[PDB]
Amino acid sequence: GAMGSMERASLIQKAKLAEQAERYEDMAAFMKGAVEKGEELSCEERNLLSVAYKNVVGGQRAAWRVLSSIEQKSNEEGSEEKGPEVREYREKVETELQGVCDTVLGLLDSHLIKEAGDAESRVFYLKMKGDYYRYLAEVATGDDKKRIIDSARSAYQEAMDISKKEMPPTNPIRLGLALNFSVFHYEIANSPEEAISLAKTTFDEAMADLHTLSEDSYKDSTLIMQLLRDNLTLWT
Amino acid sequence: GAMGSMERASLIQKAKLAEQAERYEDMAAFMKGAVEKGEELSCEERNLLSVAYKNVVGGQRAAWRVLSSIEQKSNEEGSEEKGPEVREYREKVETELQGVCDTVLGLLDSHLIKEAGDAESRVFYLKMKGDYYRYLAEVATGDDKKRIIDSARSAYQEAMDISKKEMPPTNPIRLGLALNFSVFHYEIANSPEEAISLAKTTFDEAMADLHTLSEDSYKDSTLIMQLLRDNLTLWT
Amino acid sequence: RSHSSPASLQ
Amino acid sequence: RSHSSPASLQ
Ligand SMILES: N=C(N)c1cc(-c2ccccc2)c(CC2CCNCC2)s1
Ligand SMILES: N=C(N)c1cc(-c2ccccc2)c(CC2CCNCC2)s1
Ligand SMILES: [Ca+2]
Ligand SMILES: [Ca+2]
Ligand code: NA
Ligand code: NA
Repeated sequence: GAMGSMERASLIQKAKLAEQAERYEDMAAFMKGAVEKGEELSCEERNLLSVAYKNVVGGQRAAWRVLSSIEQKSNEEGSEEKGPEVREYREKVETELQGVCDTVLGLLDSHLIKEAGDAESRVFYLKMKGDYYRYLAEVATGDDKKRIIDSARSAYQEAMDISKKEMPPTNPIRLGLALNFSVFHYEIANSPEEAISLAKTTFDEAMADLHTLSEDSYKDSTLIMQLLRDNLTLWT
Repeated sequence: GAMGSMERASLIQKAKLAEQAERYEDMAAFMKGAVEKGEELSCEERNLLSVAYKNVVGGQRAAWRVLSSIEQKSNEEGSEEKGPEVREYREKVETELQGVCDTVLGLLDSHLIKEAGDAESRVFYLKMKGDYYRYLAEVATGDDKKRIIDSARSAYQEAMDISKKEMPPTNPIRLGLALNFSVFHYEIANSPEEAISLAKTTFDEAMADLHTLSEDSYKDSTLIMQLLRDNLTLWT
Repeated sequence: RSHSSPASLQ
Repeated sequence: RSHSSPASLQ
């Protein structure tokens, strides 16, 4: 790897600098190098990894959606038959997105997840696994679309089981996991009722646990609860 | 070049798609490939080239400024002496910026400028040459900083001479050239009085020529005139 | 259109 | 801090 000659601490420092500079491809390369040093990641380091790749894949997803919309318009009735270009370029972006997802899933499988024994780390990584299979599912067509979807579901389900046993209902990792699993149900798995049920149960069980929290933990939890509320409002 | 196997028209089509998708590195690669086909560029194609590289270098400039600020803080009196990382990473971004500028200047020199005989094209490319030497000057330190600055000045000056002979005072290329030359004077060449004079003379001579314009041309010209006004307000 | 979780958590 | 020209012109 191109980062193999750089110190772990230096990679982490440079990832923080790249975040400040909004240089998220750099940030992801630095954190990939940090992961490949072979040591477990701290909480802060896990967050840096997540921020970097979420911003990278977020740009690709936004571009893929613009291009997919143009492509489907060009297949409507009454549309001038352009050439292969729109499809080609949507495929180019799609292939780069899949590469980023495969890279993240490779880091989790080699060997972040198997070395994660604390609930906060293991749930964080398993949620990540679900998320990046969900991004693959967004662009998947049917051949292995079913198996991609079941791979996302499996990872989210394992994370949910641990989080319910090991974390309180207000824990922000638990909340973000349930939020994203609910989006999976609604947008990927064609299960809007499961999405709505999960979002409402999650919200209500967190609400009943807020009284145990400090002002700072209260702010973190209610932030993600509001996203659950926002989706319920969109979905109902 | 990786774009040598793709049709010119397809490269132009894909540059337009990438612009819609906000994929400006792709856009620049597509337009670089289009330029390397060896034909002159239309007005629209010149604009696509400019949009792509301006957005690419704009991201790099913004990142370089964030990093340069951090670096200079770390050299203040009373700052904990970190390691080489901030400098290293600012240098990384700086070297990539310089590469992008060198690439653009290479396209203009091989062979866009020498084949441009119409005023609208030749002024557009010479302004571009000035701009990308100005971006190089923003990060230049002193060794060839003087020669970079004089390279920017020379290109802008040649463009100004043509534009004054060949274009009306409201012409948007002429206006954007004078705007950018005035920024050069103010930010690069330590000549704020020349900057202010040029901005005010440009503005006033355009104002007196607006009466000749259609409503659509009026909107284009007054848009850039407002930038001249905005700078005068900042500078005085 | 659905909101998903921010990248950074607890 | 100074404004420069937009990328696209006439
Ligand atoms: N660089 C980033 N994006 C982030 C870094 C960290 C982090 C910093 C120190 C220790 C652990 C985690 C984040 C999570 C915190 C943010 C504040 N509220 C509570 C959780 S986010
Ligand atoms: N894709 C882009 N960014 C742009 C394309 C063109 C262009 C489109 C057709 C012919 C020539 C130029 C621009 C300049 C026009 C925009 C409207 N007002 C007058 C000038 S900008
Ligand atoms: Ca462990
Ligand atoms: Ca010619
Ligand atoms: Na594909
Ligand atoms: Na340098």
